Amino acid sequence: MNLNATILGQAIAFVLFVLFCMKYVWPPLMAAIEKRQKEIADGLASAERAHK
Amino acid sequence: MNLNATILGQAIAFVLFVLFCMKYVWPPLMAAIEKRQKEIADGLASAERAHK
Amino acid sequence: ENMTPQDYIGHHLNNLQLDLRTFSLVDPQNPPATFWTINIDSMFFSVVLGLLFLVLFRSVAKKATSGVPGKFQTAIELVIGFVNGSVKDMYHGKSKLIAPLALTIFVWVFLMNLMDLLPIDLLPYIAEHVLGLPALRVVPSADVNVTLSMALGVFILILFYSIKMKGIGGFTKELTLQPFNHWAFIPVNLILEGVSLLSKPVSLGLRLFGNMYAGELIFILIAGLLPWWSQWILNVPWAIFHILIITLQAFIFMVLTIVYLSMASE
Amino acid sequence: TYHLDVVSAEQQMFSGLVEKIQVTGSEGELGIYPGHAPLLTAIKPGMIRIVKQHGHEEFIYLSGGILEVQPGNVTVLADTAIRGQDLDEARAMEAKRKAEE
Amino acid sequence: NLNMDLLYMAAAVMMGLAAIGAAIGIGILGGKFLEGAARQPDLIPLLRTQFFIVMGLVDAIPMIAVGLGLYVMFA
Amino acid sequence: NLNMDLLYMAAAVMMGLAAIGAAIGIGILGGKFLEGAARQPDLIPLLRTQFFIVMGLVDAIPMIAVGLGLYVMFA
Amino acid sequence: NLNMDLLYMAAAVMMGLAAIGAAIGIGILGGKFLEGAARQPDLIPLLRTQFFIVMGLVDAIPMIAVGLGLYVMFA
Amino acid sequence: NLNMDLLYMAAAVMMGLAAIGAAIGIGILGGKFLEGAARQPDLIPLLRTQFFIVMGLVDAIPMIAVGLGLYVMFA
Amino acid sequence: NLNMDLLYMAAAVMMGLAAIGAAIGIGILGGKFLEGAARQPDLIPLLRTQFFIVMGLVDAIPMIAVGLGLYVMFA
Amino acid sequence: NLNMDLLYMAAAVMMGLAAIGAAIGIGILGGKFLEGAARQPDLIPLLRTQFFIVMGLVDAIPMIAVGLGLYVMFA
Amino acid sequence: NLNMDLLYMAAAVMMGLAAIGAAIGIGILGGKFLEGAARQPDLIPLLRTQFFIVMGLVDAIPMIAVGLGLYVMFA
Amino acid sequence: NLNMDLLYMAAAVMMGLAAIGAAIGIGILGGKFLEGAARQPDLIPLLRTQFFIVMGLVDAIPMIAVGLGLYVMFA
Amino acid sequence: NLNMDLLYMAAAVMMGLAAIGAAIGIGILGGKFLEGAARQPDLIPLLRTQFFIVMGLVDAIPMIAVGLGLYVMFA
Amino acid sequence: NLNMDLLYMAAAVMMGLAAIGAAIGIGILGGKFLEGAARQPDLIPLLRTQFFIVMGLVDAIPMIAVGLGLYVMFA
Repeated sequence: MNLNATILGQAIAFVLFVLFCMKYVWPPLMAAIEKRQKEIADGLASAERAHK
Repeated sequence: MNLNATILGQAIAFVLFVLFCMKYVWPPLMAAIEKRQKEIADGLASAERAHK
Repeated sequence: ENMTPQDYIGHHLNNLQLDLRTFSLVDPQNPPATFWTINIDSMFFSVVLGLLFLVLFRSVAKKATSGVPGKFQTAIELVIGFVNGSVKDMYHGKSKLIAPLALTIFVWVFLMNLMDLLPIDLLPYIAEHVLGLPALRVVPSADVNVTLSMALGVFILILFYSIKMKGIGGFTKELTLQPFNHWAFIPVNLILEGVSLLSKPVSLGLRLFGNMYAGELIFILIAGLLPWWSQWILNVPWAIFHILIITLQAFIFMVLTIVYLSMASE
Repeated sequence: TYHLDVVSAEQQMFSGLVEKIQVTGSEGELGIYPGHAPLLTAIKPGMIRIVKQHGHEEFIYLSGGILEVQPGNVTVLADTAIRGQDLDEARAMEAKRKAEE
Repeated sequence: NLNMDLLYMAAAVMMGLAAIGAAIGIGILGGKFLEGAARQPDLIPLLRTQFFIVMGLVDAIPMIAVGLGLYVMFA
Repeated sequence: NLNMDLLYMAAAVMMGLAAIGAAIGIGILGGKFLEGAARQPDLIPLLRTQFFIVMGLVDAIPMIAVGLGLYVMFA
Repeated sequence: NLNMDLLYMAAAVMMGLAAIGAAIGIGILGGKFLEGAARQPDLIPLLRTQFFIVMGLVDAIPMIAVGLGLYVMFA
Repeated sequence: NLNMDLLYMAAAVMMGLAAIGAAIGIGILGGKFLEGAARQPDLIPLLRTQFFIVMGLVDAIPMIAVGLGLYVMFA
Repeated sequence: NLNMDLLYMAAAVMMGLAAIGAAIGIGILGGKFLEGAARQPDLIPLLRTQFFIVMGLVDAIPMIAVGLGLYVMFA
Repeated sequence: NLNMDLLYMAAAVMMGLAAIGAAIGIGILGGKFLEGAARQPDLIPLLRTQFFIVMGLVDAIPMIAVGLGLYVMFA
Repeated sequence: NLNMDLLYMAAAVMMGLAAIGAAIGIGILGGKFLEGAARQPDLIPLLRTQFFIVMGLVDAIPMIAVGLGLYVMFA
Repeated sequence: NLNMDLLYMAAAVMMGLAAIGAAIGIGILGGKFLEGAARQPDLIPLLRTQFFIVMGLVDAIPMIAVGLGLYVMFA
Repeated sequence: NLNMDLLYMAAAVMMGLAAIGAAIGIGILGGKFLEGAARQPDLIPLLRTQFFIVMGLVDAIPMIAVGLGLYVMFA
Repeated sequence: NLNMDLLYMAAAVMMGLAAIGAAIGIGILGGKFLEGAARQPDLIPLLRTQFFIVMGLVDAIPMIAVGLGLYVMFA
């Protein structure tokens, strides 16, 4: 049998695997990061005004 | 499958990475966290006597 | 190239061992002549993954601040959030070692498993057809000896922490009286409670290995048996599922480590 | 021992600290030992058995009501007269009859 | 010789047992989810997300036994 | 003796156990669904969509196991 | 010739498992439907429809195993 | 000659499995009828009609498997 | 010879499975009768009417199985 | 010849299925009696009569199996 | 002289099935004893004597099954 | 030859069945205890001592199945 | 030579029992976890750490049987 | 000779059944543990202590069958 078909198979699969990840998995990562990052911004705002 | 000397070889590699992150990575990170947790606490604490 | 599908499949199930008596690499045919025959591919990938965690983290560990973190630093301190959040409630003693123990297990175990999604034939090609290497496979955890070395490490730690924090005088009482507590049962008691202890690390080693061994084998079969169009549509759903497995096994090993030790010492 | 109160809307029937009781719940008999689980249920008309602390066993008739339990404090919200949807519907008709007059 | 097809009988037992193990164990889990979902319907995501954790492990072991079913069918 | 008839027997046990696993698992799942319907008639078009998503996780291992038995009808 | 009895032991196990798999599965489902009916009589005309939806899925997989029950009589 | 008594032995297996399927399925169904009936006996005539519908679906699939058991016994 | 042993072994599984199927089915159905009877004892005579009627449905399928088991044992 | 050993296994398997079917069936039945009996002390004498009546139905078909077990032990 | 190979097998299968039947049956019963105890601990003396009375029946067929297991094991 | 090879088959399968019984049973009885403790924790000592009495009877039948399992392993 | 094939078979049955044992056990345990979450959604992170204390023990014995199943595959 | 595989498979059956007994016994014990936690989280630190004692017994018999399964592999 030919094996060269494995190059097309594994290339196409890995692209589509990234498409699912980027559109559904990177957003929750970045959003839990943004949600965590906000605590420093609130903490600095509340500490600045309350030192003032 | 094969019972093998890799079980000793990995014991040496594991302990050295544990020591790498224990004595040089975790104390710096967790001190920066707990020092931030304190700093934000001062903001509410300052205002706590400011109005009261 | 005379590799029949069954034979092509064989080369991915075969390791790249040394032999210390002859100081030589194993070819794809010859057997392990002795115990002293380390699996070079599993170690080589396992330590490079270890360094790219330790280097990235130590770069940020030197630089972390109480202000707004850098975005990359934010993910590091967030995974420190998950780690510290688990440690923070399941552990109650003073010990330092517990937290970095759990951290270095979680992130390093994950790194081994994340490499499995990497295309199954690609990197063995640069192994064989570039640097002249008779075999490869690209998942450290799919080789039993790494999982046993870490799980027997935790077994050492179970003995060590438990004896440290209650001594032999009570450790003997627990290991012999339980579960029926009445003095005639003691000899039969210890048999059951002994092998119960040894079943704890074994549960770590087998479960972790088996999922990543059986993970890679499906990718071996996907590559070996099928035409290109049917390789991509079968590989996509399997990647979605293997995401979930390679994360959960890292999380389970972490939690179980802390729980197993906590159960003995606290 | 636990603090029990048996009360009704008009008057408080009984109270104090108690070793245990036996009560006819809507589904069946229940015994409140010291520190029993949280509970809510309706209770049937009849005698209920009290054993007050220091063992003074007693009978209280109740025309029904609600039982609640939590480990330190327990109470029974007793009704005064036999309650039935049919009987209350009969009273509702009786009430209208007066309105006409 | 028959020997290749005796292994087909081995894989048949192993995969069928896996199919019971999978679909019963998730059917128990899914039943408690759907009954709960009718009683607590705002929070069906919060149930769903945790449900998929349990589903992951429940299917993982029958996936191995089906794998060994694939393996032994090829021998 | 029986080489071809034993692979047909291998598909018999495999196709039978696969029928059990599926049929019970979605039977339990549907039963707990019908208690939700019998209690909360305002939720039913939501609940049905949740029923199908869970049922999309129930049937997979059975649907593999029938596959290798039909492949043994190719064999 | 011995091949004939191996078809019937195959045919018996395929059909017999499939007969259990369906019969318990709809039996369980039918029990939750009846007390749902005992709770909520005006829903029973609705619940008749809902019951039959789940019945189709519980049949679908064993229907494969009985179909092969014909093909082993064909064999 | 081994053949005739194996054929009837396998046919009896197919019958015996289907008899448990039927017996347990109406047993489980029948429990939810009797305990529901005990709360409100005026429903028991209404509920009996509902019993006979649900049981009517349950005893389709086993009664086929017993009918094939008699058809294999015939010839 | 095999032929006597296969006849009585076929009969032993027919009675063995019919013994489980009926004993579990009546045991389940009876447990729901004993719970209901604790609820209200004046129902227990009314409940016996429904218990024996519904037990006749449960009994009818296993009673085929033991009749055919005995007929094939005698034949 | 084999006729001694097989008959013990023949009585052993049939006695095993009878032993399960009995002990589960009254185990289920007797459990619901203890729950119902704990509900209502007035009823425990009344309910005790019903426990024995219903138990007599469950134990019949297992007794046919263990009776035939002794008959085959002797014969 | 093979025959004692099945004589060790016949004792093992019948004791194993009786070990499941007994341990599940009183195991189910013993849980309902504990429910009744926690519901009314003044009746743990009455429910414990009752539990012993009921469990005498539950083990009876398995108690004969272990006795035949001893007989076939020694002889 | 075969008598000693099958001696391995018997003692192992007897203990496998007894390990089911002796662990399902006190798991069930374990869940009702751990619930009863969560109900009435003043009676965890009283329930635990009560629970030991019930457990000893559960174990009694399975312990003898290990006893025979080792006696066949020794002899 | 049959020595090879029957070793293949012995792994496949041992594997299927371990797959069923794990998949059902954590399915049951996970179902009560999802009931707790739907009842009490404030505590779900606390319950999550409880559910994983228990889940590892359910897996422990089935994973040993997988370890022997893979060794009898490997050797 | 083949007798070497049948003594190995004897370990395989001992392991297989013992793994189901221990897995489900721990799972039912664990499922009711979560119902205690679902009502009352302040109890769960107590309840982990009593759970581990009761779980200790659930292992006591299956762990014997585990070890003998390991020995029978080596011997």
